[PDB]
Amino acid sequence: DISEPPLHDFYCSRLLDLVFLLDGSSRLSEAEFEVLKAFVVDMMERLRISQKWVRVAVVEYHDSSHAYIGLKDRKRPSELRRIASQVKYAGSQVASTSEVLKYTLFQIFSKIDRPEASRIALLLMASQEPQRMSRNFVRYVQGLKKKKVIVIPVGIGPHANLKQIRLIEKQAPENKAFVLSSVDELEQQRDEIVSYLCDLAPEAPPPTL
Ligand SMILES: [Cl-]
Repeated sequence: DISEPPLHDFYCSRLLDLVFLLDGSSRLSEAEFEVLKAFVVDMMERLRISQKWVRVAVVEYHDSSHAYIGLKDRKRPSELRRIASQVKYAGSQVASTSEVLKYTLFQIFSKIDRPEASRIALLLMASQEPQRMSRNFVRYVQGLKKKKVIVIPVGIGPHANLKQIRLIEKQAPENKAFVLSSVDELEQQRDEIVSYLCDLAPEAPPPTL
């Protein structure tokens, strides 16, 4: 038994696999990265986290991707939120969006054994990868598109890869971007982002018998 009641009245109770992808570069200071994690935790509090409802994954990406939470991890929501809150600051020279989308496509959504859930990757971006790393970027985004993995880029600050964000937006109509000036704007956009992605996901049918 690992179920927990909602903390808030605002609560997504739909069939959803939601992946948080966190920029691990030094474009975010340690303090800004704490705000980014607080946003992720705030969003998690507003999800009904359960294998039967909303599943979550949390990945920090630098030149490679490090998963802290996988969709299949059967832990209490509060423990998942604690894990997210403690994601270590990397401050890397490089954060590769191409590598983390590859990770999402071939490690997270490799095997679609939950066909009843919508699949969304929230790509929190504050930087630009070296162009040498981007050869397959469009191919991974298209691979995700074909598995109906909706990619929602959140561009934070002026160093965010806006060219890639626009590329993501054009691959699928549901791939909506949120472009923010700084991590301090995350809190005021949070419930709008939650509502947008909740609306994308299927409802569970009314309980019977
Ligand atoms: Cl009934």
